[PDB]
Amino acid sequence: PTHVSKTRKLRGHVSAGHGRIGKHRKHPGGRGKAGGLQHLRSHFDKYHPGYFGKVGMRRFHLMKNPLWRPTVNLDRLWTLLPNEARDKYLGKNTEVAPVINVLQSGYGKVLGKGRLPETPVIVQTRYVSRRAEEKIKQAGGVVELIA
Amino acid sequence: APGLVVGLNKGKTLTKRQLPERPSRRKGHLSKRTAFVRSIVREVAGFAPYERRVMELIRNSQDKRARKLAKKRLGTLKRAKGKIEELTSVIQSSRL
Amino acid sequence: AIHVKGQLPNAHFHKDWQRYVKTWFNQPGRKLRRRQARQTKAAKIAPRPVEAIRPAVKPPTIRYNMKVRAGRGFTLEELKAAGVSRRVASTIGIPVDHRRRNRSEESLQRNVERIKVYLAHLIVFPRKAGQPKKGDATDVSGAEQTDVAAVLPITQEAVEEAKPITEEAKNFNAFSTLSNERAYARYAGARAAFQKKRAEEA
RNA sequence: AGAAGCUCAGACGAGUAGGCAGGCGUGGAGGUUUGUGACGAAGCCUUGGGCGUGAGCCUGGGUCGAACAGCCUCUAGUG
RNA sequence: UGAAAGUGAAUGCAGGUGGGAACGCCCUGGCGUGCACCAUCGACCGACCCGGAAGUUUGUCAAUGGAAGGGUUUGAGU
RNA sequence: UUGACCUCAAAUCAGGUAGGACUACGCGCUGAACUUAAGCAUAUCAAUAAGCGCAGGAAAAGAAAAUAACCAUGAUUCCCUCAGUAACGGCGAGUGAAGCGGGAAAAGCUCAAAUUUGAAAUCUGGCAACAUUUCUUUUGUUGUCCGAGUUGUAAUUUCAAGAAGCUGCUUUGAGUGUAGACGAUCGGUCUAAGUUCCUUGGAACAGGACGUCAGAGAGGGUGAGAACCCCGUCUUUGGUCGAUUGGAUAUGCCAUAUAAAGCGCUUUCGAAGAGUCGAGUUGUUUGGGAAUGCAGCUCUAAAUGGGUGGUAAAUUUCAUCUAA
Repeated sequence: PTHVSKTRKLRGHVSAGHGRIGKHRKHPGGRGKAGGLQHLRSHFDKYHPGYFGKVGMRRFHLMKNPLWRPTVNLDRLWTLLPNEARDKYLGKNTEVAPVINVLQSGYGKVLGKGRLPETPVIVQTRYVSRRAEEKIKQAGGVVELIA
Repeated sequence: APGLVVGLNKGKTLTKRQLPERPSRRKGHLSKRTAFVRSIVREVAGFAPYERRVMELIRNSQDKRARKLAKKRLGTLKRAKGKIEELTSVIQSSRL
Repeated sequence: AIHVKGQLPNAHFHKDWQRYVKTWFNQPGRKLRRRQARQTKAAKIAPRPVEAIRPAVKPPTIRYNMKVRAGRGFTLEELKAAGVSRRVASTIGIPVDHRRRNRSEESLQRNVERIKVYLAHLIVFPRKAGQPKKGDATDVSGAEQTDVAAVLPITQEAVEEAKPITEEAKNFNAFSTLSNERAYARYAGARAAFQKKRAEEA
């Protein structure tokens, strides 16, 4: 609100907490990001390096949708399934192997961080890492590419 | 590649259909009446001065000079080449 | 002049922005207005549903092609397959999209059975009461205002459940195939040039 | 023993610029108090009394004539 | 993570070491045990510098592809 | 010489129309500076203020010369998101979109380019008849003359097609009453209960006893805090009676399908907008960077041609769309 703020405690104090020797002036140091190479260089160099100059090549008319590729790791593949499917298939030897379509989960690539249980599993995806596939095949499952 | 995101025939394979030909795509096809009318108008009107200049250059066999002049007159080299082939057809037919 | 921690300020407020501030104090009022207009349309348009049937289409990008949404109208090819002429489809509440097309039999069938379900559940009143012509219903006493979504919702493709693992899937290096296809597509242009240059050289 | 309470002991106490904390006062909002009021609310005057370190608060007498306050929270064009 | 093309995180109980909250056992310590946090030594991922094993087909002699392995370089990583 | 026609004039000719005001919101044109960059010239302010023109109840935009690169979407507008992002910037200060996706709302179409050619089938006006009305104030119909129009008005076609053909099913009014019903509608009207006692007071609307009403204890007025004194409030999205309108319904009459239309196959044919597109250039604009749009000047196309695919060029493919 307003009643638990300052300017309710500086009522009576001259200068309102901005000092006498220097005062509260409008823009004594410049407006906005003015500086950065002339008199704000100390703050800019020590707290925002890399701010000035160009790095890299431009891309004209960039569109994010063709680049859309969220990634999921192996340690979340079984959580992508419903609880009933995990109960039916995790740790149980069956002729029919559970399938996870990570694309319907919102993922464009399956990454290999984490461990995967020993039960066989079918992973349907667009992209996959090299050792992500190695662990899936190690766990007895297969990776099928989706497009 | 079919059904593999990357490759040459990338993408999902879902049978195939033969789309009907849209009448708008027929635009650009030369019609019988249009060909007849344009022949009449060409006889009635003739050629522009730059068309005449190009035809003389083609007659004197400065093909590169005629091509460069037509590009200068029309703006693009594609339209220049089309005009050269149009005007050399006129030359061949008149010799016939 | 910027001495505190945090990111460098980026406030695009150097124009006369107070002149063009837009407030939403009429948000509840507009919501009630849209409700009243919707109910006015519902009562005025008779038994006819307040929303026309829409086709099931797929959004055009890799980010969204795995989903099914509602389209604008049914294509002329779909209407012909369902047996409805484009002249009567607009009259009986079937939108027409002359721009769309059926590049796949799957999209064609998807919307054809949608029209077939709509036609089966549609009660068409005779133009003159008591004189049923072709397509006209014989009884219209039970006519009601129903929801097209309830009668025919947009259905999403559901991934099949567990399936057996075959040996051709077992003997399939997914990562190597991905790398090989990417490289094959990358250098296909150079291969075409090399095959050309070889031909004239030979 | 309003445990957010009670109790015991020791050391200590200057301060501009400035920081922090707990309080006093004002207008409006929610709750509350069987709240005060034409048998005199609010306001105002006072060589009367009382409380608090203080911001302040209460009260006697006078004037006056229609409304106003305590507490818990909300808020601000609040000294 | 890199400018990008792209690639993309467990040798180990998700490692050692030092100090450490709380606990347990013993006679104040000792002994275990070690959360949190720092010091530090590694391991892994991406760049960078090498190294080119398969494998893919197209040029098989090649074209393309990148594995193991090494740097003590780097990242706003695991 | 008379005539026809063309062009250009006149009339206080017959009948119409325009201005001005308003301008919050709409479409344009024209167009700064203070300001910021700690100076300042590009830049920023700002495609803003001032100036000028022209609209409406909304305007503008709008049925792709649109996206995308997908398993593809599908007029326009607005919202959220994209996104403070791609990009532009003395790459400084700063500036800065779009496709997708979710929603609100949805609606589609009309000409030009066709020989009706066995029939200008088209239309303004004068006159006279009828009819009609929010209306003696409004809006038409039929007949008959004069004209307009072949230097092209109707019918038919709009690329999503279509047009001519080939049989064969299917479909059909730009109508008029009248009756009653069912809805909407400004408006005239209709509406419960203490003013009983005591105390204070100038006044009871206060305080206290005793009640009442309540689908009405909103709010006012009345000599001080009034549900019961008065207007109102609730019932009320309603009874009422007086006119209006709407979509159906009952039949009445008029209607020449001698017509028209959808659909289906064509061994077929398929007209598709020019000082415009495009190019160069100079300004001005944009986030558009080897020009994003617009404008001026110069040059000026084409016929599967022309656009566009956000790095200029030549070339070759592919999508998409079909401008003037």
